[PDB]
Amino acid sequence: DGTVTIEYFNQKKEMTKTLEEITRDFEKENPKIKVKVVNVPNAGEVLKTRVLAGDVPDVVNIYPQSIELQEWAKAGVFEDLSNKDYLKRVKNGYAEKYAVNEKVYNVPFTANAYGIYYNKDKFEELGLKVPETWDEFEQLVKDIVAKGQTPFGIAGADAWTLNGYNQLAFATATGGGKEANQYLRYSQPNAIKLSDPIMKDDIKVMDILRINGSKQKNWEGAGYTDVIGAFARGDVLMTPNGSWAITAINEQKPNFKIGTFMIPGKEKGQSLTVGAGDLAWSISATTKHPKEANAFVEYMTRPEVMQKYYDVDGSPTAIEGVKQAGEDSPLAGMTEYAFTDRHLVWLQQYWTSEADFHTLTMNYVLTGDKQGMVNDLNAFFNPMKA
Ligand SMILES: OC[C@H]1O[C@H](OC[C@H]2O[C@H](OC[C@H]3O[C@H](O[C@]4(CO)O[C@H](CO)[C@@H](O)[C@@H]4O)[C@H](O)[C@@H](O)[C@@H]3O)[C@H](O)[C@@H](O)[C@H]2O)[C@H](O)[C@@H](O)[C@H]1O
Repeated sequence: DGTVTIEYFNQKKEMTKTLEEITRDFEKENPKIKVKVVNVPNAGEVLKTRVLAGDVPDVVNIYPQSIELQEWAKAGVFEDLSNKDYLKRVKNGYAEKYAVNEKVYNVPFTANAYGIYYNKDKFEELGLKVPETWDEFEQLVKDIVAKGQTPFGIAGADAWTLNGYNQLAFATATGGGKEANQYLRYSQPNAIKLSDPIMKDDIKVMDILRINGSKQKNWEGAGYTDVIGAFARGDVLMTPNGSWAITAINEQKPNFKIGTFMIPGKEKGQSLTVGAGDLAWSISATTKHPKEANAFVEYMTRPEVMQKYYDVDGSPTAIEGVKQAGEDSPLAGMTEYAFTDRHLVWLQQYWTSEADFHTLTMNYVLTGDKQGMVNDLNAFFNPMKA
C-alpha cells in the first residue's frame, strides 16, 4: 500500500462539500495519507456506540461543551493537545475554555451562535425594525400578521432547532447562563413552578412563537430543510436558528439581503446569544496513526485553510490570520457579541442530555400546554438532581 488511511467523523453536515474539498487539498499535499470523511445519520448516537466499543475515529468532530467530551476526556478517550505547536493558532483563549482537568482535548476552530434570521428587504418595505425588548418582539410579530405576511418558519418536526430559543428565553429571564442553570439544573427537585416569575417570563418569550398566525402552513411536520427553503424564497420573514444555517440559506440563493438579530431581553440592551465550538476536532488517544491525525488537525489551523471554510460557513472563528466579515454580513447581528460575556455556553454543558429539552420546547409550540411544559421540565431535570 505505502499509504495510510485515517477517519474524520464529521457532524457539520451543512459544510460537507467544503470540508471534502479541504480534505482533497490535504491529500494532494500529503500523498501518503488518505482521509475518510464520515457523514452518518444519528451521528451523536453512532459516536457514543463507537466510543463505548473503543472504536474511536481518528479525528472526531465533537462539541467541546458536551457532557460526552467532558466524560470521555476524563476517561482518556482523547489525546492531550495541551502542548501542541498548532494550538497557538487558537485565540480568545478558546481552546483553554473547554479544558478538562486543565488539559486541552479539543481544537474549537469556530464558535456557533443563535438568533433570528430576518428579511432586510421586507422589513424595510413594511417599515419594521429589529426588536430590542420582548414587548417589541411581540408587536413585530403582530404587525407582520396584520400586513398579511408570515412572521416565522418553524421546523415542527425538528425540535432541536428551537433549543437555542428556549435556552435564551431562560437566559434573558434570569440574567445569564449561570442564572438559567441555577433555576433549572441546580435548583431543588420539583422547584420549577408555573407561578414562578421566571417561568412566566419564559412562557412570555415562548408565546412569541404562538402569536395568532405567526407560523407557516403545515409547520407541524416541516423540517430544518423545509424552513431554510421557506425563508430563502421569502415565504416567511423570520426563522429562529443557529449560525450553522446561513450557509444552507445562501445555497438556496435568496433574492433579498439577509440579516440577523439577537433574542432581546425584557429591557433594551439585555439581549444574549448562546453557543460553543462548532467545527471542533478531537484526536483519538488510541489512533493507529497519531502523526497523520495531528497533521490533519494542524492543516485546519492554517489561516489560508480556515479562510476557505469561513468564507462558506460564516460562523465566528478563533483561528489566527482569518479575515472576518464586517457589519454588512448576514450573521452580523447574531455574532456581534461573539467571544464575550453575552455569548454564553450551551446550558447542556451541565446537563446529562438535551433531547428531552428540545421535545418539551417544541411540544409547547405545538400545544400551548403551560403546566404540561412545567411538568416536562421537572421530569427532565429531576433525574439530574438525584
Ligand atoms: O442547538 C442544537 C445543537 O447546537 C450545537 O451543535 C451545533 C450543531 O448544530 C446542528 O446540529 C444539530 C443536530 O442535532 C441532531 O443530532 C443529534 C441527535 O440526533 O444531536 C446531537 C447534538 O446536536 C448530535 O450529537 C446528534 O447527531 C439532529 O439529529 C441533526 O439532524 C442536527 O444536525 C448543525 O446541523 C451542526 O452543523 C452544528 O452547527 C450543540 O453543540 C449541540 O449540543 C446542540 O445543542
